[PDB]
Amino acid sequence: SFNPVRFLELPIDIRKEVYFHLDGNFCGAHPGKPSYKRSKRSKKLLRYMYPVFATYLNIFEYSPQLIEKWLEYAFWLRYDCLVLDCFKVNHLYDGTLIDALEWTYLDNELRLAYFNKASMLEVWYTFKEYKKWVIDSVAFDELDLLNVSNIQFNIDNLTPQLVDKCLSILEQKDLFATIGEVQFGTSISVIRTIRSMESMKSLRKITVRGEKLYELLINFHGFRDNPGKTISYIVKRRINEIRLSRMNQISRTGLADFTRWDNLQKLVLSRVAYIDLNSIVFPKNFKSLTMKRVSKIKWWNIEENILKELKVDKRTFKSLYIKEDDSKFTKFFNLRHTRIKELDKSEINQITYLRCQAIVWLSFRTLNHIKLQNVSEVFNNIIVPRALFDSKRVEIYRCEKISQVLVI
Amino acid sequence: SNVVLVSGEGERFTVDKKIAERSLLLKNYLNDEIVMPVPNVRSSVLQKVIEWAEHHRDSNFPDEDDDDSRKSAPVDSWDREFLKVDQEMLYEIILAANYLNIKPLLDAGCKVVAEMIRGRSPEEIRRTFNIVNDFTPEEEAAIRRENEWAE
Amino acid sequence: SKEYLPDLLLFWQNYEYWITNIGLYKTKQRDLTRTPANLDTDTEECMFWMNYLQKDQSFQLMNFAMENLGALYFGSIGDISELYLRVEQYWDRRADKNHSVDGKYWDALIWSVFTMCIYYMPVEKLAEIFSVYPLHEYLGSNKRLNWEDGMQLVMCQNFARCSLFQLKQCDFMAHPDIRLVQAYLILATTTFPYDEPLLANSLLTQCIHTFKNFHVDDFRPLLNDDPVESIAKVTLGRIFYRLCGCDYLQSGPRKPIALHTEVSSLLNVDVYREENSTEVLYWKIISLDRDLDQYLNKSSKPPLKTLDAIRRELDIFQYKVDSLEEDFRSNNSRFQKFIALFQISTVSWKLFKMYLIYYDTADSLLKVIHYSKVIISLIVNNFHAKSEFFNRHPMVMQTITRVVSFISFYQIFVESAAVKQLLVDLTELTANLPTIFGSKLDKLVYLTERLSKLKLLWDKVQLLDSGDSFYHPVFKILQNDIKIIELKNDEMFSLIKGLGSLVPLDFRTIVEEFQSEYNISDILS
Amino acid sequence: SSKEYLPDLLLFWQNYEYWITNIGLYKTKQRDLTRTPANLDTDTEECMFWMNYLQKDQSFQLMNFAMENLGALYFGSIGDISELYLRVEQYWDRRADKNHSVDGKYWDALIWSVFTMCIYYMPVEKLAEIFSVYPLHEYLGSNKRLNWEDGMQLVMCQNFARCSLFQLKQCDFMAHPDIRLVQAYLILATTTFPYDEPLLANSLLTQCIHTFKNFHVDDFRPLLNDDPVESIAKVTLGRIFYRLCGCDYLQSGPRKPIALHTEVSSLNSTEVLYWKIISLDRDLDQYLNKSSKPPLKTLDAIRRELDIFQYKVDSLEEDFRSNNSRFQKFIALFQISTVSWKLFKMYLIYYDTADSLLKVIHYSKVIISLIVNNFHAKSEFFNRHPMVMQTITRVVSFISFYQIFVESAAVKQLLVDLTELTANLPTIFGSKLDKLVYLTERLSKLKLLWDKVQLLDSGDSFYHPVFKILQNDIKIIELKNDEMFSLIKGLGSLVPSDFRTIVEEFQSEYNISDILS
Repeated sequence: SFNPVRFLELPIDIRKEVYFHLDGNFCGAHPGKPSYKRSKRSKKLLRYMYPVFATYLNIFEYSPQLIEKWLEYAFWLRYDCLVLDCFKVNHLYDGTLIDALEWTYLDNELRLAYFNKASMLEVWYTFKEYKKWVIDSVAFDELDLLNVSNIQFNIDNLTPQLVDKCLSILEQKDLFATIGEVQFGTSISVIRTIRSMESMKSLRKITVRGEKLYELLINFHGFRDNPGKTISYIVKRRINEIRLSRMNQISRTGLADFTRWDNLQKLVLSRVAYIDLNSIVFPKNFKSLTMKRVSKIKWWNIEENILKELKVDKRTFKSLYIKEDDSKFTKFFNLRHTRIKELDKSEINQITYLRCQAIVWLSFRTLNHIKLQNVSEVFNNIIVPRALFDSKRVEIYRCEKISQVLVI
Repeated sequence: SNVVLVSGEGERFTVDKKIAERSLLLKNYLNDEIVMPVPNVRSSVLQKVIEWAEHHRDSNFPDEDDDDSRKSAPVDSWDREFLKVDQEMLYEIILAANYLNIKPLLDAGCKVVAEMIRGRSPEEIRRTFNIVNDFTPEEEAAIRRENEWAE
Repeated sequence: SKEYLPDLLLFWQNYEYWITNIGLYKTKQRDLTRTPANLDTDTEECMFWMNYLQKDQSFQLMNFAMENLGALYFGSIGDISELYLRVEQYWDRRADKNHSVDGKYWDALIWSVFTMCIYYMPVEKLAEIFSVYPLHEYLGSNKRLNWEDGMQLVMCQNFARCSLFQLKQCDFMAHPDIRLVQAYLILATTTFPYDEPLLANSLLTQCIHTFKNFHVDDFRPLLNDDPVESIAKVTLGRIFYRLCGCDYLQSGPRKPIALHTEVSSLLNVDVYREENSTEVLYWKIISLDRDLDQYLNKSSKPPLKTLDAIRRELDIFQYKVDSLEEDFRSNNSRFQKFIALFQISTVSWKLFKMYLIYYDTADSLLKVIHYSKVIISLIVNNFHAKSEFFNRHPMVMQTITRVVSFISFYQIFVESAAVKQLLVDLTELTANLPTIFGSKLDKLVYLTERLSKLKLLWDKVQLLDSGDSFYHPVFKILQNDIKIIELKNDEMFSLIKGLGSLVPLDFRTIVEEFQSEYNISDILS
Repeated sequence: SSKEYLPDLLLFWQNYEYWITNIGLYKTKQRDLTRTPANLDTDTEECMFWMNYLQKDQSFQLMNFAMENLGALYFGSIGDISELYLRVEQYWDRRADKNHSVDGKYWDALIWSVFTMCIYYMPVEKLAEIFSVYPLHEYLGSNKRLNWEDGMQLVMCQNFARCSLFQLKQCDFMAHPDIRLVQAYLILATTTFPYDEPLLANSLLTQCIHTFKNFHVDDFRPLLNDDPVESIAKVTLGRIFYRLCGCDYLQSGPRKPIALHTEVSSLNSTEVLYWKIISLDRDLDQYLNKSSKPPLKTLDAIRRELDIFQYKVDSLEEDFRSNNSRFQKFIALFQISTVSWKLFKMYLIYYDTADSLLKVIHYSKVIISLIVNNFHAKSEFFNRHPMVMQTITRVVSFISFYQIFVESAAVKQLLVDLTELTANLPTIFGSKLDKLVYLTERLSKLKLLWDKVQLLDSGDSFYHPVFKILQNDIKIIELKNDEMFSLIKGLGSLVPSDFRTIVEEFQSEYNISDILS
């Protein structure tokens, strides 16, 4: 028996962290019959509460149990003060905890909908109904929090006619400065938004799923003379982040190049079969690159370079150089699944030693954040410097098959 | 190897040197038996805290920075009803774990307090929707007056 | 009700910066026409201080330095024994008059080592080595007073000012070399920047012009490079991080040419992570601290994710302090963990303080009480026997300034329960500081009892209100003193002096009465 | 061969240009730090020996000279010098004091820095009546017969600068950074002294930057609500910034890592444009490390705005007793000719445009015409002003490096007239002028060895010796200006197809170590 009379007078950190545990499923009820409804008076409900839930949720047009839920349900969940308080607290972070906020066009006012994990819509607002109370009741008078630019565009679920209709609404009324990022997932949908990307002045981050569009939209791969379909260089100086979700093998042709996109800073990668990082040309500065749940690892192919510039055999590199120490520090994190290996302080010391760090750090190419999650099928042994295994910019949480990780 | 601390009203709790390590903000106090004040937690609330910490000192607790084993985890079999005492004691418990910097009980109380929201009915949403005057009264009149007809 | 609390502690931020970090240390505005020029007599006295130091005194001072103080020169010089060789060459060297540049830069370094060694030198050993008289038949002001009555202070002053005159004698201004910067880094742990800010800031601008005229950026050793150049490179890098660390502690609006262009947790800034871990963690703590404290003059407000992130690497540094190699008999190791515990308490205390000012989050009073409690806990454990010299580091004059001025500004408006007890124990231990800081210590106690007298004017004079804001004499004079520090540290006045000929120029009764009885324009000295 | 030799050298010429004609021959002193002694001997007592030659009417006549001639030099810091007259008689009475003020011997330091620059523009006849040769030759004592056309008009100026800078170190400006450090530098470093002492002048300009930008002033425009003292003080302070950052450019190099020329970006009546020309001058040059050759769209924009630049100075009409006016337009016409010639060099070197040669040759004609009027009578001292020893270096080194590999018909004629007008320059530059003449002779014998040994190539990569000589030249200037050698003497304790032997017939004969000292 919760009451919302209280629970806006909890401390704002606890009000963070309860919403941290509440991701997009704020409510939970989720799993010849020619669409008989069996609702008593609802024939004008499905005119104006299920014209668009049929389209967006066509799996549950049948719905053996939950047919009557989402009509009467979201009459008030866009006004419940708890969920509106979520959209108070997460603007006050500039969108860290649960952003997931995109643009949709439906019912002729361009509802700024939010979707859940299973891409089922929950809450919607329109523009002057949103920034009249959702914004000004967190930002009191000051003018930097009255700028919202963490709103995605995300064309993989809009059918294309909705897409090129929701492009032409921001040209005459200047909401283009609001738009945050854009998600992708030849395809007729994706090319519209890029030749319609002339001047938004507000792009940071990019997500593309799959091989076939990645090969033609991100890799330079030698070619610089595309007649139409500009990726024009004036807005090419804006981006910070690259996301790759699911692949088969990133460099099927020869090469995962980023000779352009010089301002990129973070690269998240995801559930991908093959990565060989020598195929990535690693632009001049990016301090973060990461991957999660990967299944084949070649890992820069430079351990044998250390083997050849210290001029010994691999067997002699193993049999006496590694001593399996655990002094005081490494009991702090668990990592009971991992066998860290360490180099020596006596047989090489002060010389033939910092040159090894030079070979490592010429390859690591000005980055520090690695963030490896779940692993399987590593091939070449994992090497980390001292400067990155100490002070924990390396982290492998669920480390199921990995052994002979080694720190220099 | 027996360390003690004092409560909000003042009582003595011998624990052990190694059961006490789960309060990391007690481990900033063991740079040096030794007493430690926690003035915002009562006796029985930290009795619940110490019983939790004693029985899951027998287990392993994950990496506390991954957003994988936090945003989706089992609650426990044990911690269902021992953190289902009452509405109001859970608030005192989560303030207490915010003090003692034991993140896993803070998230474990967050599990149950998460459960008491995923599963509230749509008929308190009928009535407990405008507890706080966010919209000015003309438009909560209005919100019923573009919704005059479904009930 | 209590509606002054939101528009109060933000003005406390504006006061906390603009009194306790510039109005009490970085203001030395004098007049120019009065000030006597050094023609001589700042020359001739310290050949007399040269031969006042003999040879075995220098060797036992070096034994003092190697045995216990081994956490201050290690950022500068590393090994000790080469300076045994070097003081051997100085006790053979003085008998020449045509001394070269190299040897006298070497004496710049080694006088900087004695100056830093006499600052931290306990009086029980210093009394039985030196003798009191020959200073006072030089200068006659008092006849009978021991070292602890201010002779250590003036010895440190004269040691420093004519080690600097020996640099003046060697003309550093055309011969840049790294040992000028090493002389600074060994001298940065004395209070001379507090005694002379303008001198130290100008010569730190020459420290910057020494260093950044070397154009070294990456400090990892390369593959295609000489071994001796590799070791020179890594020691150059350690010098850079210690200079940035001792540049932050000095920082303010009196140097417009500042070095620090790095980041720690950002998520023209250039570099990040050019060393792994020996003593770089010091600069990591200081870089956490600068992200907290740039907002002292900034009118904006901190987003909470930043301060949550700072809390996170304080949880990391809570074990990075312990993970150093424990040395059971070595007491320079316990000097190092004194330094490390005191920094990680200090920065996190201001973190929780900022939590209380803007966001008023859970327990963010009682947390601040806990961290001030553990600061005073460290100060009382390092107080019994054979362990007294730790409290002479010139940051404990900073954090005690921070904590005392905060809690005394807390009891003027808010009368909480136990924070009376914390204030009374804090002022009691403030009077029990080690006896070297001189003018600034007693004038801190003057400011403390100034605000303690302001406590009694709170609950006696009632309030006046304008509809939305309370009007009160405290609410006038607490902006009046900020305005007078505005007027004092604005140097357009001096330009009107230095150019041309023309010169520039019932609330009230209690306001300028309390101005006249307790003036604030007195840190000028 | 084919025309393939030209960009291989001309896009290596500029990297040679900024690494020989500007740093190794100007802005470095290699210094062995185990050489120089203490300064209590040989650096104090002789200074108060160099005061004594200055008496009342001599300095007063010096001030009488310094008003009607120098209206582009003194006006950076003064206005009218009645303040100087008053300040020098309280100087003259202030010599009777023993423990002086700070402000007073700051005023002494500034008026000594006034005389230091002011005698350095004496034609030798008036300094012949306003000095006597005999009282000096006893301690420096090289010889006794030599007169002011050699030696003493250099070393007397150098030691006037030394006494000024001695009162600066003696009053200890590092504790009292008053502004008059900066307008000490502004008047003083007009003279040769930054070339004589680079390492002193660089750090002293760094202290001048500490003096300035610790005033935090950004508002410079005149107002209405404030006392007139603020307006006239800001009038002085803005122009002091302008000429400071200009002289910060003229000193800029890698031996000064603190700059304020970066803090200004690109786009009476005459003093406002002396920074606009330098403002267009910066971005002509900063392309050495920046390997990107400049797009044309900048250069023609500069080309049109120069046409309005000699549109306005056309509208200036001078006074003919006011030699003030001849000096200021001499700076004006010589500066626009400098930047115009310098940009046409870029046109010819990256685009090889026709008609650019003929305009270069007519645009090396203007500077020589301007020099040949100001030799006859009462007009000689403009040539001593030190922008000229920049541009004559550039014009001689460029025209020589254009005739070594390309013969142009009448451009030999301008080369020989230019290298004879080099030989009839005023003696006040001295060692650097002789240094340039040695380098010119080096390039001429380089031309001789160019025509005496011809090319060998196997593939598409050149093998002729001259290219290896100039690569050795840049490499050794790099190895000598490598400062991590100075670091390791800093720590000190750690101890510091025919191409086989066909360079030591040349590099052993003219080494490049005959530039450094």
